[PDB]
Amino acid sequence: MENFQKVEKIGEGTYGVVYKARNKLTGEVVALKKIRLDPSTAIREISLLKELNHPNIVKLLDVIHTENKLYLVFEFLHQDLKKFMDASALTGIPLPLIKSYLFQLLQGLAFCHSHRVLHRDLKPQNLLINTEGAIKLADFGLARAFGVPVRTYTHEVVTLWYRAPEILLGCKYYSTAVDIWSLGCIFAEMVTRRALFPGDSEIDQLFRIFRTLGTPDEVVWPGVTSMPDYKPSFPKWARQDFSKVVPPLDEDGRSLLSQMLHYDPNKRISAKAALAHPFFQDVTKPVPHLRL
Repeated sequence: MENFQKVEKIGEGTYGVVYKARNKLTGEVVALKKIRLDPSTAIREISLLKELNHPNIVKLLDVIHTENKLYLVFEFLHQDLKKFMDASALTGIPLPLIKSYLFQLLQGLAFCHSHRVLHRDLKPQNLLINTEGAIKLADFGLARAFGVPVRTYTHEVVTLWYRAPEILLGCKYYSTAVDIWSLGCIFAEMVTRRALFPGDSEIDQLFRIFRTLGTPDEVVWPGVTSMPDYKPSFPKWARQDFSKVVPPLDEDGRSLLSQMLHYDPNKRISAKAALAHPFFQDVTKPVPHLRL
């Protein structure tokens, strides 16, 4: 920190400690992420992300590779959606605000996907909110750089709750569709105030999906039975109506959610097409109640 002043340790992140800090030259308050090493290719990849700028993407201010350490410097936001939902539990987040947040998140996805950048590990903790009604995606493009570990550097199990079924079934080829799946899971959790698929192992995650959406088959997902971790012995569950899964979401929202949670990644709606869905015909940008 020949260039910053640690305000505090904030948090123990996926990849290393996160600090609130102050840039010595500019006086700006930033999030500093240390990336723990247990790689020249990661550096070039991560550096390109300094150009991937959008109002709904947390700004990557610098990639500092000095003293054989890697620090990522981000624009600082005061709250994340995991804390906001926890704090909103008694009441729920109001539907206009859910709608605004989903709309903004799809804008961010659409931007990144247009530039052929995926997230691959979306979750409420990496969706950051401000006092102005904005929401932004944190940590985009990182996974194609460091992977997604089973455990953090402090042994915090990395959540499986938002992971797409093709990843659980052992598919190595990611597509943009993995991010639409995770955002649909998040959209259902905002509405019902409960995680959709809170698995605690790969098979629990996969079977929670199957009990709600039905066990996938070659009719709904051509190719599924040839995926690496598919087993013909998987129990055969029937598919639940979305009316039972996410009440009191309206028919437009239920239709859009169903499109975001299609099994076949090639059937799943794109972010660009989701922005044109009738669920957004009355979208607005409310001011949230944030206590900081």
